[PDB]
Amino acid sequence: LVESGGGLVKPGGSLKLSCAASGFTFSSYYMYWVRQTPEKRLEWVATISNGGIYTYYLDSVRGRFTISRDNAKNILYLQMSGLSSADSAIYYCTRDGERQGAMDYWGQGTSVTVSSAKTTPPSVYPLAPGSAAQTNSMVTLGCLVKGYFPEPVTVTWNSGSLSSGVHTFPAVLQSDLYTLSSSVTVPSSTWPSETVTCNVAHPASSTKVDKKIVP
Amino acid sequence: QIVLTQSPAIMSVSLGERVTMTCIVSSSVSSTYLHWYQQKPGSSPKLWIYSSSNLASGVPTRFSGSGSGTSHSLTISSMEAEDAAAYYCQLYRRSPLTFGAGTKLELKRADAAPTVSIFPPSSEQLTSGGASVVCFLNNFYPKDINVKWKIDGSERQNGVLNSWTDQDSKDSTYSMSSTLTLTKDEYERHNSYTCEATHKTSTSPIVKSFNRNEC
Amino acid sequence: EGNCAEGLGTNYRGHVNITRSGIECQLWRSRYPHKPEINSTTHPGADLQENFCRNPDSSTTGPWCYTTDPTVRRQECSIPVCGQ
Repeated sequence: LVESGGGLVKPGGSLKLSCAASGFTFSSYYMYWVRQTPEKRLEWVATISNGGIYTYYLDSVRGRFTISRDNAKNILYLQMSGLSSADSAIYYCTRDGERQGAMDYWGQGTSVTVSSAKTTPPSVYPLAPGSAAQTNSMVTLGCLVKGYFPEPVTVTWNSGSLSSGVHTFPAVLQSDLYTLSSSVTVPSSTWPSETVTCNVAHPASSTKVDKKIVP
Repeated sequence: QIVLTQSPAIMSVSLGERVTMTCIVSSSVSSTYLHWYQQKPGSSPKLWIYSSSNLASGVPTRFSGSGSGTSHSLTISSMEAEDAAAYYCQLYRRSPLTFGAGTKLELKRADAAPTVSIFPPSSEQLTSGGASVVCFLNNFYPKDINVKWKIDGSERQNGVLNSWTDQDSKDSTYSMSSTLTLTKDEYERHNSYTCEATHKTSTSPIVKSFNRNEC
Repeated sequence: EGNCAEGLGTNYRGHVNITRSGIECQLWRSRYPHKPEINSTTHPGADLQENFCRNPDSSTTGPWCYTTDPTVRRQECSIPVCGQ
């Protein structure tokens, strides 16, 4: 039915992670763990039986991962080790289901990655349009959210009020630092009148640092 | 058996057209051991097809499963557009189990010219110790773009960072961003910046200029 | 010791999937295509995992597995005999 799926970014070594799964009976269904590398590729990572009787693993996963579950507490667990650079993936905890080794109920999905670039707040900069960029009463502006770590960074304008035309370009690393950006098509009838802030909420550093755009 | 290969990588199918996704496995030792999924852009995967032609719960009735030997293919024939997702082919094979390579189903719409506007560096950005001219491109359907950056008429291929976005959920378009990690002394030495956008639809490049005149 | 069996197979906890007809088995934990009348919930003592040829009910034909083919619910699996 429902699984929680906690976890976060770990740059050094092993990570402790788990999904709290409840709603059905854990005495009748196998549990499955699936990872998805950022290159949209899934490699099934181990799976546990109706107890701890028989657990599986992949060729590169044997001896590093470990799957065990607690039936009484209704929680499913997964421990990683030797998380190399290629091991970054959006993991998913999944219910066996549908028989024949299928994947019935996938968990929420936790993003896990490794990178030794050290965590930094988004060095947010406003991106105000040029003097000659104001034409036809239709103006664009943005937020050069550069040099942050370790993603995701949630940029919303007007505290979510102006989400009509916000794009969040997937960040591409320049030098071990994701630099996303945003673009909002705020109408010219309100940009200089009612200022449009750039509320950037990086969960890692837990900041808001909204930057009103100065014309 | 044991392993599994998929085909193709990327598809861009339209609305209301029959669609297939082969899965060339080695000899298909069990024709009822192969399953498929989807992964909508930002989501957890959801089972669609389990053990060849037998849908899971809630699957649209437009799916199908072949697989009578060495080749397993779906046949989605639906009028709705929500089917845009990354479908993955999985054949259950115990320890050496492998997923597919991904058959990401993208969409197809009328070609749109990018809405482009270069953004000068902000004053606080300059005082930080660097400048980053950003040339946002928005609202264009085709995915092939090679933007050229010109500094006083000289090509500046190095330092240009291109960031692509996943397919738009609402209007089915793409978004593009190009940045330069310029330094102030190099920024100060020159005087003019022009970002040239070359698109499949527009034969002549769509270029606009940024001249250091006013902020 | 699990790789050798005598007569009808209640002691085989082996690995073979292939039947005498060249047909694979269906997982012991799976109700599709065959709903296991005997499954890994009423006889946990036996080692019924994935689609291995296992005989838990002590049937005279030999070690069997719920055959993947919808036609036949159970078929035997080729094996030598333990201890000559």
